[PDB]
Amino acid sequence: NVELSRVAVSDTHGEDSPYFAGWKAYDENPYDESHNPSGVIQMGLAENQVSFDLLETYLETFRQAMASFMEQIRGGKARFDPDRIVLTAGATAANELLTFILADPNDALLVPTPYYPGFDRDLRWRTGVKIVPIHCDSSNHFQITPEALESAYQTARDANIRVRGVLITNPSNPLGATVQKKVLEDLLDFCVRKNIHLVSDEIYSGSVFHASEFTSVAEIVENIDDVSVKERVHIVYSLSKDLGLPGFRVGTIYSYNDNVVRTARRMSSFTLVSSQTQHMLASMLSDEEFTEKYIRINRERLRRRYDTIVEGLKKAGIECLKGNAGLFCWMNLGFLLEKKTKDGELQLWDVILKELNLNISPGSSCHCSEVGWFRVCFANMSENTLEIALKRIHEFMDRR
Amino acid sequence: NNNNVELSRVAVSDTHGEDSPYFAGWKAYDENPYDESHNPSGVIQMGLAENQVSFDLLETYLTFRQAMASFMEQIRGGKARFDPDRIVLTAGATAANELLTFILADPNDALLVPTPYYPGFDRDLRWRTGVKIVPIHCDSSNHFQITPEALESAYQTARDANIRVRGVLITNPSNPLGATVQKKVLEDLLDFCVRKNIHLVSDEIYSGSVFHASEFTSVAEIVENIDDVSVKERVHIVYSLSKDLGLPGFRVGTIYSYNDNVVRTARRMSSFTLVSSQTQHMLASMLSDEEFTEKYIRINRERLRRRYDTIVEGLKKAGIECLKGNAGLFCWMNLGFLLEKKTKDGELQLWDVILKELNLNISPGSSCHCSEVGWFRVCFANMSENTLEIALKRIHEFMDR
Ligand SMILES: Cc1ncc(COP(=O)(O)O)c(C/N=C(\C=C\OCCN)C(=O)O)c1O
Ligand SMILES: Cc1ncc(COP(=O)(O)O)c(C/N=C(\C=C\OCCN)C(=O)O)c1O
Repeated sequence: NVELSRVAVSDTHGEDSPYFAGWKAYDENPYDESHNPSGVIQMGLAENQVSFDLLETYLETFRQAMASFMEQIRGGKARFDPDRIVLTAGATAANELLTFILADPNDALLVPTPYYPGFDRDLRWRTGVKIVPIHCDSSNHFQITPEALESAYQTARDANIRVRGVLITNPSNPLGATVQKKVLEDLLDFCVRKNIHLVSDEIYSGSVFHASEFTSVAEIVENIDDVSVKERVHIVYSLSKDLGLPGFRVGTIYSYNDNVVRTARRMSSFTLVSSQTQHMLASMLSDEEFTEKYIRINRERLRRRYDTIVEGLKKAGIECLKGNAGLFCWMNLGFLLEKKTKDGELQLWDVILKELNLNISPGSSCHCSEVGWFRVCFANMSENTLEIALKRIHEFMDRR
Repeated sequence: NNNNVELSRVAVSDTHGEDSPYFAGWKAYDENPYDESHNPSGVIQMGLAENQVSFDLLETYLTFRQAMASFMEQIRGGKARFDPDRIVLTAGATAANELLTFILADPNDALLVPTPYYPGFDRDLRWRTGVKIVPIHCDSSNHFQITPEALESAYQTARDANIRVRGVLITNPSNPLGATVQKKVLEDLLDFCVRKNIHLVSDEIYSGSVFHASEFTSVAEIVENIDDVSVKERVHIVYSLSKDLGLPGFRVGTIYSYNDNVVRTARRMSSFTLVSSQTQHMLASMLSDEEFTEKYIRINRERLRRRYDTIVEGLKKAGIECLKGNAGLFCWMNLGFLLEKKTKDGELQLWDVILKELNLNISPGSSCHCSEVGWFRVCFANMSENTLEIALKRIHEFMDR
């Protein structure tokens, strides 16, 4: 019999986590308004369909379009030379691709907790790079401290792991929260001192609720004119989340480093975007009058939905983190828990899954330093399916 | 200052292959590309193996795994069954080949690959994966086909130098040779793989472009009859739409693997290189349609064949003998005894005269790792009727002087 590679038989792909085991129970009997109203409702998949009718109602080289549409998201606060854009088949493809370019097998990336539980696959699986978690907690809304960067750096060098860059998510999945200007430039400054790359995964940037509150790492870069420090940062964007077009698989790497783009271009061979979809999204994304209209209404709609989910959970006795972005909220069932530990979280999540019939991302899958938090998505469902889901959790709390 | 950021070994590695002749030709092509009206004296591209001879049929025409399975069945002529549940879509074949290599081999382990091969394997297989290639050596003494003795030879090479070997990756039909592999050598190679306990990977990307349906033998043909699960799970097939359909920008390649354990790892690993669902949706009905895919593949086979005929007949009455080919989008022509120095440097110097003086891009055999000096791949399917007769008349009147 034939063996396969270490990588092949490695269980770093992550299909044993809670995250997936939820998706499996969802399919066992998915919710349906007419035909299965007691069925399980999906709130663990961070997808955006609240603004889809606008694209749908629309449709009755391409780098330039992608550059505009990025400019429009950031509000002329960035310039984006279409010649540095490198198309890759989704962000998951961009993040991995960068990691090959930015780190050796066994070297590391610092990643603030909580993070996208899917990084455990993307960054690690084929690349051989490790993650060292930068530890963050609810004492400051889970934001990156200059001391917790140093702490997590020392962790790596304590164990002979070279560190090669830090990969934040801006705005943060799962926190649903922008990072403040002041912490970005603080982090960039950390990167020149340690001589590493800053990777910004700006995938939720059209889904930040108020345009003024979002600070892209592009904002902190084309003003500071040292080529040495410019070439550390790189931006990873995709259409998957803002446009809600995740199956079209268009992500990009915009990198402020001449040497990356041309390696990233050659490396894109392995993960190209279908030219047919490039062609057919070109005019739309290029069209200022539309992208302006779209992003304004998307911001609002996502915001207005966030409001109803936290108000719902408020008058049922659940306080969420003060969020201003993303397609989800980061709700606290800390002091609403049995055992106050990791096993207690996984046991509570199994009651939510089996009894509420409700899929929710548990904080332990996100590597949260703190026990008892949960990501609940809201943008992959109707108005009505949310009020059902809220009424399900409202009347679960009644039984206390 | 002096506080500059390094990149990875892989990043600064020159295994991406943009120093070869292959690319340096593409760069001189752009300097002034050929154009019938605008500028004919311009350089003609015969180094890019692309198919546009049968495109007007798709143009005049216009889950999804089921379509891809049918279309593959139609290419092989019901000689394969293809469970759509084993198909794993990847963004092109270059993405499939790499993806498999991660699944089939560790960093520093090897793959045996018969020479000559797609010079782009030097990137695909090696670059991110850390695997090496050991060439299986083939020569014109038997039309560059794989011998059981040259497999053993190239295996020993690896084990001589402590390189574990993990599978062999043939191209069927062969790029650049333009030539099918015979049934007898495939099953001979499959037998080699059970004895050494390795995988056989078949890159069947040119399979709709083999000229006569009866002459092509897929590794799928040699497998669903032999019913040992042990030996079945060694082979894997890599196909794409890029070359037969001539739809290379839509980036749809697939891995069909006869190994339960691969498909589910290959599926999870496809995350990194997915096919746009929009193109999947819009190619679905077409590829599913038997009446059309039958008609298409018959005419494509013929058209590619009829073009091959004119290119070798052209080169014949100008004194160039090509290899007897029956497939692909190219021919493997011999300028061995039509050369100055008879060595690698002599080939690269001859190719620079063809590029600068003929104004003609042609893949030199040295880029393809050919064991033998002086051969060249010349593509023909990425150009009109007329641009070929110009290119032929250019080489005809070079031989005159
Ligand atoms: C920060 C971040 N980066 C990248 C991606 C990948 O998206 P791409 O452009 O490659 O489609 C996601 C999607 N994360 C959500 C997952 C979506 O579906 C994939 C399922 N694992 C989630 O639930 O957090 C994300 O949240
Ligand atoms: C054996 C083999 N494998 C893989 C590929 C990659 O094709 P994909 O399915 O990824 O589109 C090619 C095409 N090789 C040609 C390259 C074509 O370039 C495409 C330009 N976009 C060549 O010149 O040899 C090939 O001959």
